[PDB]
Amino acid sequence: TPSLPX
Amino acid sequence: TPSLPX
Amino acid sequence: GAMGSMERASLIQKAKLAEQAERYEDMAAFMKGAVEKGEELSCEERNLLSVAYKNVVGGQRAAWRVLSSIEQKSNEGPEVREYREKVETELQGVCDTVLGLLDSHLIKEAGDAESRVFYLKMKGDYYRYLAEVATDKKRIIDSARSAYQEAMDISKKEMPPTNPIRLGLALNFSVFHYEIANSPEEAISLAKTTFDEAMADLHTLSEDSYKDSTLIMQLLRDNLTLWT
Amino acid sequence: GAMGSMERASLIQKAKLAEQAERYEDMAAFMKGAVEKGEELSCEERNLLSVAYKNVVGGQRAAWRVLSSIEQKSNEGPEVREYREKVETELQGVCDTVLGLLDSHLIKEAGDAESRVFYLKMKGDYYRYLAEVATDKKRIIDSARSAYQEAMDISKKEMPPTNPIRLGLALNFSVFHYEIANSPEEAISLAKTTFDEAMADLHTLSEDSYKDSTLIMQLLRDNLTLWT
Ligand SMILES: *N1CCC[C@H]1C(c1ccccc1)c1ccccc1
Ligand SMILES: *N1CCC[C@H]1C(c1ccccc1)c1ccccc1
Ligand SMILES: [Cl-]
Ligand SMILES: [Cl-]
Ligand SMILES: [Mg+2]
Ligand SMILES: [Mg+2]
Ligand code: NA
Ligand code: NA
Ligand code: NA
Ligand code: NA
Ligand code: NA
Ligand code: NA
Ligand code: NA
Ligand code: NA
Repeated sequence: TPSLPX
Repeated sequence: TPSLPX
Repeated sequence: GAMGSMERASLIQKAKLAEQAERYEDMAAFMKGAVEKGEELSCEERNLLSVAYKNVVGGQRAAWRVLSSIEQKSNEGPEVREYREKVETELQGVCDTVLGLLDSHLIKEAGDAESRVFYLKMKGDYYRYLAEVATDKKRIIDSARSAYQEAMDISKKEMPPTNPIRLGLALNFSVFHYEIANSPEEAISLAKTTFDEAMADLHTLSEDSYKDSTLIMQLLRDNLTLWT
Repeated sequence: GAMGSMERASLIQKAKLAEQAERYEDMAAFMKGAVEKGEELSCEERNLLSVAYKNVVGGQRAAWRVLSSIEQKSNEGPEVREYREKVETELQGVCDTVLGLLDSHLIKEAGDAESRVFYLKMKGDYYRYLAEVATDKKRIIDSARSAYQEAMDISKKEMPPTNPIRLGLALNFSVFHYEIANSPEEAISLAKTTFDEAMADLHTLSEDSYKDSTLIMQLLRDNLTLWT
């Protein structure tokens, strides 16, 4: 799952 | 100017 | 270390140049040098630290995933395993480096909720990356959980539900639940409650803060859509 | 070096894994180790060597261009210049490494036209990258020109005008003329004659060779469109 970028 | 990639 | 002779301000300036040049290994080394000057980091400096190491480990994790997938397909010579182990060890080394900076001594000097939550969220993230490759695994997972949980407790006490740091913490803790802890229902509940409580607080925000919060809220919703 | 204990075949295998993982610094170190085993490189191995170092220096050159542009804008403290110099020195080091591999001893052992032209084209490329940052500059430029020229002489004698290596050599020598030697008319003439002579020889090719040659021909045409 995508996490918080930056 | 673009050169030969790879 | 090797940055010990460079001024703090010059390290920060060069970290910003390194980001513009997409030289994230340099950026991380500069920010490591800046942290090791012993002073607390400003908000902007915390973001530089996070951007730098996030990009370094991001490349390592993506490489590790590629090599592990090949290694797994191969099981259905030693080179694939060896090279996967090489990347994994370098990845663990960067995680150990970041966790060492947080423990020496960013976290203990962070008294303001925003900086303390920021660093504890980072601690959870980097234990989570260690957990992704671990096969002490249970202890690593609980270290990530404990760091995220302390950050959650502070953020819910001290920061509005639309605060980007609090939203980003909740997003990543929910990913931890889904991807690491085998708790998809906890991940979904956390992301839903986080989204709904931020929605109800948007009316208090300026146009610029509205944009910052809703951007992260959309990522929460994206994951909920993937999960349901 | 540090790859001295690893089998040649394992180095090649790991170079291919590194490419799949987009770990080009690793890929280059593996291929350096493979070259330093002392055996000649196959066609596929030459391509791996080229892909690896091309991607490493490509990132360095793009970083250098970003920092030099900032440095120039700043001229209309020392950190910008210092960091530009840091990147420039690491870039020159990789160029020196590749040129050292070609001189020790890839070129002198390359007797077949295709391998010899391949390495001489690489020699011209990496002197060209050194020339991009040079301010010995004339000697560096003439080293690039001499390497390209020897490769041109062999390719025109020994290889069909549609051969991808010959086409790629001509494309990059024409870029050298336009960007380094301040000879835009020579660049245009070379690219036009190269394109026209390959066009007339396409009828001899299989479908697969046709695709390889026309891909490079389109890049020649792209540059001619940019230049005219
Ligand atoms: N990535 C870029 C800015 C910092 C970092 C996250 C983040 C770090 C630590 C705790 C919470 C979030 C971030 C912050 C604000 C907006 C987007 C991303
Ligand atoms: N980049 C990928 C394959 C090798 C390299 C060039 C090239 C190298 C040396 C001499 C001439 C060309 C290349 C070769 C064939 C097709 C595309 C690019
Ligand atoms: Cl390895
Ligand atoms: Cl520097
Ligand atoms: Mg259910
Ligand atoms: Mg004219
Ligand atoms: Na100082
Ligand atoms: Na093998
Ligand atoms: Na391991
Ligand atoms: Na508050
Ligand atoms: Na051997
Ligand atoms: Na300065
Ligand atoms: Na220099
Ligand atoms: Na021939």
